[PDB]
Amino acid sequence: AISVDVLTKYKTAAQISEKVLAEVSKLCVPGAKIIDICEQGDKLMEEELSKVYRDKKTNKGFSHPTTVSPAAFITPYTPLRSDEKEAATEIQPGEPIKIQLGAQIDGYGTIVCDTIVAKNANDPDVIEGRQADLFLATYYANEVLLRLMVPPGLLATGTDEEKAKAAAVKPPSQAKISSLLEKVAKAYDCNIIESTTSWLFDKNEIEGKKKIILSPGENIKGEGVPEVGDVWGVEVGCSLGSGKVKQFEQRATLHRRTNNTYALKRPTSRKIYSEVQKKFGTFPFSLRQLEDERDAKSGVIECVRGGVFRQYEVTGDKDNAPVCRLLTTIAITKNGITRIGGPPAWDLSKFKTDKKIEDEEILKILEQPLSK
Repeated sequence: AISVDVLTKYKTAAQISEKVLAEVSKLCVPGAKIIDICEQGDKLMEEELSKVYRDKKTNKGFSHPTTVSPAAFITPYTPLRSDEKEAATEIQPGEPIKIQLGAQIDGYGTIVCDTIVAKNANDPDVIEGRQADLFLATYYANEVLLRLMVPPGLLATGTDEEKAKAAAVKPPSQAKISSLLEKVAKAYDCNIIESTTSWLFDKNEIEGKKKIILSPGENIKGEGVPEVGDVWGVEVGCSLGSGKVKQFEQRATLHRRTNNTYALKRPTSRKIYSEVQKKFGTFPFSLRQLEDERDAKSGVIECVRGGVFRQYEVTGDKDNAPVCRLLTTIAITKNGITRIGGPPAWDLSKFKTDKKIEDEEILKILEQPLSK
């Protein structure tokens, strides 16, 4: 069981992340410059952070930089101010924008990601066409995934014999999880984004010792099963295209410190390394967050080459089609699955399409509860 102390720190992080997410989503209007939004989000996060756990030397910070990703972007986007062309990128109207960010208290982080439609306050709320399909695929993929993560039998009802039959059912393989989510996307003629990964979280860790990898494809596979006591960053992504991923040309700015001990030779490497250890610890950060972009670009090179920073390469839809993503931080307890921190529920009434999930296996899963 997760202690009150730990659960409460995750929860403090979630409330901060959800509040910053809401403030950042309001800034995502057509014409807004992405770099301004990320900077403002990061600023908000720090303000919110300074308003809690003030007493004592309680560590705290970002679990994830504010990122704002256009239509076909998969890697969370957070560009440099000194990259003139990138830093002038503006929100395009009607595009699906991924906003992913998060906070961190005493090494317990919550990461959240919502996808919204870029628009002005007095634009219509309705989403239609294949864009409605893209969103609904992602929504239902998420609802299905979350239910596939409830440990077998935890919430089974009925006779003792039914309850025992449920608890003795093996946790679904990751291949089975994948094919079901693919089925969900297909009902909307969308595809799951290859290798979309959910990670176990732990103290100072957002890429823990268990992970679920959706539609792995080839020489890749996830390992580990969700258990009562776990906290997970649960992610789903869909594409109006094939759901294939490809490297784009924007500068990689998203990184995180690893636990590798490689000795850095270059002084700007060590300098940036120490700056990051102190501010972010082992949590993801954007190069734009560092004190000096020129130092950032110089030192990051050896840090990545040496394996002490992990670099998250810039990727986007291989077909250059729009993508949709959700990321929820959950807790698994006695009572099932609780969403500690995530995106605000979507009003399904706003989505307009003829498409519908018809597969019986999937509709049945959707009837299963997430918790008691």
